[PDB]
Amino acid sequence: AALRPLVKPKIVKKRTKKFIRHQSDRYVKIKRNWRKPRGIDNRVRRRFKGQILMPNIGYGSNKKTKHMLPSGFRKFLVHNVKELEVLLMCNKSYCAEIAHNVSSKNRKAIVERAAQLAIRVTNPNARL
Amino acid sequence: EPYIAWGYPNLKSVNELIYKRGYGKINKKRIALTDNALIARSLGKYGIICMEDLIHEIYTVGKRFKEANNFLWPFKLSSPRGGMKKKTTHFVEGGDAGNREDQINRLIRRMN
Amino acid sequence: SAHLQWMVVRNCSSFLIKRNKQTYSTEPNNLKARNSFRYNGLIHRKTVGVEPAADGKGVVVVIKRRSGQRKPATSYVRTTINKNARATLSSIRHMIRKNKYRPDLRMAAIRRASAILRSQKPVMV
Amino acid sequence: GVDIRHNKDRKVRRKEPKSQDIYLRLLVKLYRFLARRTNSTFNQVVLKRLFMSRTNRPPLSLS
Amino acid sequence: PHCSRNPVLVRGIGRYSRSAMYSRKAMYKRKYSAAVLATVTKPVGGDKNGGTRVVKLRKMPRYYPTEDVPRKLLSHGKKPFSQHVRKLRASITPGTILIILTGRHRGKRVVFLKQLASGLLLVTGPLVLNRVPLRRTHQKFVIATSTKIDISNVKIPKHLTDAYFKKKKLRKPRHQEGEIFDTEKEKYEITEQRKIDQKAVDSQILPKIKAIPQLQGYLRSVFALTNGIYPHKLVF
Amino acid sequence: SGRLWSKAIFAGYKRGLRNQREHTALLKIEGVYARDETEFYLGKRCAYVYKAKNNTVTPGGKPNKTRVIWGKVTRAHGNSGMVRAKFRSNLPAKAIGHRIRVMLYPSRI
RNA sequence: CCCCGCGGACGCUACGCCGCGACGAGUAGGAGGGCCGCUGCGGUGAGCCUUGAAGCCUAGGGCGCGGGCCCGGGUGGAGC
RNA sequence: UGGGCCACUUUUGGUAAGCAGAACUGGCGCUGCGGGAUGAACCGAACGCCGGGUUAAGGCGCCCGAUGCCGACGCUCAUCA
RNA sequence: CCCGUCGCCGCGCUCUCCCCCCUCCCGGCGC
Ligand SMILES: [Mg+2]
Ligand SMILES: [Mg+2]
Ligand SMILES: [Mg+2]
Ligand SMILES: [Mg+2]
Ligand SMILES: [Mg+2]
Ligand SMILES: [Mg+2]
Ligand SMILES: [Mg+2]
Ligand SMILES: [Mg+2]
Ligand SMILES: [Mg+2]
Ligand SMILES: [Mg+2]
Ligand SMILES: [Mg+2]
Ligand SMILES: [Mg+2]
Ligand SMILES: [Mg+2]
Ligand SMILES: [Mg+2]
Ligand SMILES: [Mg+2]
Ligand SMILES: [Mg+2]
Ligand SMILES: [Mg+2]
Ligand SMILES: [Mg+2]
Repeated sequence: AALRPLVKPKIVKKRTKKFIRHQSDRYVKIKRNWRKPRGIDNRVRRRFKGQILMPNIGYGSNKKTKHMLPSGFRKFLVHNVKELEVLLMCNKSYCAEIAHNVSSKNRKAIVERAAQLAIRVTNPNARL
Repeated sequence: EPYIAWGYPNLKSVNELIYKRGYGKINKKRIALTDNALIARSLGKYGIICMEDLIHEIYTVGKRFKEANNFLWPFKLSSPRGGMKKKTTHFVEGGDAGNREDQINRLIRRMN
Repeated sequence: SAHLQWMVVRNCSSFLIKRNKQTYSTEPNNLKARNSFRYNGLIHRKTVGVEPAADGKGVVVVIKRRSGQRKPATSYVRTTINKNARATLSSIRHMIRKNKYRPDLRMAAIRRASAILRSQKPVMV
Repeated sequence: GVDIRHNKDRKVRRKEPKSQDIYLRLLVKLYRFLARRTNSTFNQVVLKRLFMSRTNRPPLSLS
Repeated sequence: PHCSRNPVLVRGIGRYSRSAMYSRKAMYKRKYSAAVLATVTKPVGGDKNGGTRVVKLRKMPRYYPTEDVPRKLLSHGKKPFSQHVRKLRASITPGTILIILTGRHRGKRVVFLKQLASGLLLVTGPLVLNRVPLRRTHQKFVIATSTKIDISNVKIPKHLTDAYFKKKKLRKPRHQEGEIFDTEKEKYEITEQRKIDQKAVDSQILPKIKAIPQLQGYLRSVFALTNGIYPHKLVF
Repeated sequence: SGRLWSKAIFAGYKRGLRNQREHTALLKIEGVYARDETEFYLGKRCAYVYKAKNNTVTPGGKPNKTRVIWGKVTRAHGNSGMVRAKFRSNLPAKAIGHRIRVMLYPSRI
């Protein structure tokens, strides 16, 4: 059916849940975006048990499967047909996806061009 | 004394330590002693050019014990299987520290 | 010089596309479309490249000559190959291997010729 | 844990010129290959000097 | 083409040393010092087209994928399943009574015939007794009861191999888009052959079972655990 | 036509006092109350069979409400029966004190 | 002085790619990297946009250790 | 940064102090983790994200993982053990 | 050149000839 990648390794994620900021639940003024707690008495910064986890370099993903989409592919944002042509010779590890601003009639031509170039599009039906 | 346990290893204890956990210090790296050429390359000038020569220079403390021993990376043993019955007192008072003469061999079997 | 001109355009060029964890080059004769000294289609004394034909069928392989290295009007020769898939692949293989014309882009050119050729082949239902 | 001091782990020395002179980069490339692929220690000294800063390359008077 | 000339006392070790084998192989006297087609030529097919066409076999590919994968390193072990060693449990011996644990014949007690070349056990229920035909079973999903029948002097037919017992299939001939459904073969057919082999095996295994008392009744029953006994305490 | 599995029970996860490791679970098998008695079960496949609302597909049968979390016995846990087992996914805490089946699957007897 | 043959994967943005070994606590503080983010200027993308820009909403799909980002649907109506 | 504090041992003033002042080493401050039910400093051990195995100090009636050993030898009755 | 069943290490057979024991398309078979 769809275009298969060159290789499909098992993608292993050391953590799937998001790193939420300390005390982001107690407030609406505090967004989920991570902030390192620089407080003298902070128990999250001190890394007490049962507290909110702090992100660090140990959670980094494997080189091999980093940035891979859940189907064997890596993303690349295209805005016109010319940017599609650059993915002709990868074609098996990178998939195009159309930017949000591209108009309905223009992205139809992008979808048709990728189909005959054997390029996988992550959003091939997005203005219909 | 309160930080080490030591003793007098026998031939079998030297054999198992070198063969199972023998890592060489080559180019400041920790290379496993998987082939004889790895020892002959660095200890060849002293006549120690295989594993068996390394056992013989260590067990029978030879003229080049210092070179053969320092070539060996310090052995990374596991925790003693079956416990150690103490850690803070001397061996002769029921503990672990100090010199157990020939009982280091029993510890080595459980340690690696 | 290729090495001197490379150090000028290796990071500052009009054809450079730097996007999410990837880089690409959009210059005309860059097979594999990647930012690289080997595959750059502008800085080299000799370069090879293939393109789809102006019509719907065939592959146009363009070879840079040596005399007019400074004159871009006549610096490239292009030939249109419009035979079967096997015949064109052998023809472009001969055009690189036998001429000894940059024999490091041989498989880059043959692979690109294959990708262009099956793109021209009609989509089945 | 192993007891060691990690303050002297990172050796502080030039691994490349801090300049963006493409002509100095080019002959650094040339002398990086020569030092790697020859046993000459002259190329090693020259290569490490090409990395050095201007104050570490004082002008040499003709006399 | 002699035999090994070196008996094995432990795997990886030979009985005799290099010198001992040198004398046995007599390499003292037998010492030895010193000592297509890519294209075919088809005929012309003229006339006046002369010159026979040298036509090459193994022609060049007409298409190349944009990317290839590097070849794997070499493994020095890892034989395929066809040439593995088949290990058979020491408690399982031809003629023993097994207990099927998993399949549709869960808990049935069947008699164990020879083992197949794929490691699967060829067991039969005496089909008349417990409705288990000539059917393969896995060594690991059975229980070896200590009850045996001497099935020495039995003729198991030669064509009772794994290829014989391998499952067959029908779908799907010339059909890709399935809208008219294959309303047949849902009845797997017990081929007249299988009925004959089953008749041959059981007729020469049934009297040997009737010989020892109430073995027929034992085989008709199913194994089960009650609110009493526990498997680690049971003797089988 | 028979029970065909030994009835264990889910006692909790392997734990310290204030740290609990949910990836392994401790099982109490009926009739085994010493370590030497656990050697029979030391590799047997275990199952946590439960029901839910939505029908799920059933191998060899029509879809129904019965679900299972599979696992197997890893080793013995301490001086008196008390096998510890590993499941394909960590068992829910709701299963503590409920039935775990030990299947007599892969058998060495 | 290869060849019945005319052939033989990938690579090397050298600021790149590859190999091996050891190591990984941290306030005050110092340094590096940031294809983290905001606004404006010079170049550049024969870039995007009334066949719908910004902004906003989202039980939608994802990527990144993270800062954050991309994409789908809705609203919006002129820029980015 | 130039407010320090604590523990073993040595030690001064004081009846003494979770007091005041010194010496040495370690620690807390700057540090999370296992144990002491609880705890800045005690005992063990220092920390990237994980799986398996084994230990430290400490424990194994139940809370609460582990003695559900046919554990060994004694001692002890408390109407505040 | 149909896809390196490859390196180190440890072995077996053959390019020598005799024998012995189970065998075998077996040749007819009395087993
Ligand atoms: Mg994430
Ligand atoms: Mg919030
Ligand atoms: Mg504090
Ligand atoms: Mg143990
Ligand atoms: Mg102490
Ligand atoms: Mg540090
Ligand atoms: Mg560490
Ligand atoms: Mg750090
Ligand atoms: Mg919008
Ligand atoms: Mg102050
Ligand atoms: Mg004081
Ligand atoms: Mg410190
Ligand atoms: Mg601490
Ligand atoms: Mg604690
Ligand atoms: Mg207390
Ligand atoms: Mg662990
Ligand atoms: Mg307790
Ligand atoms: Mg308990």
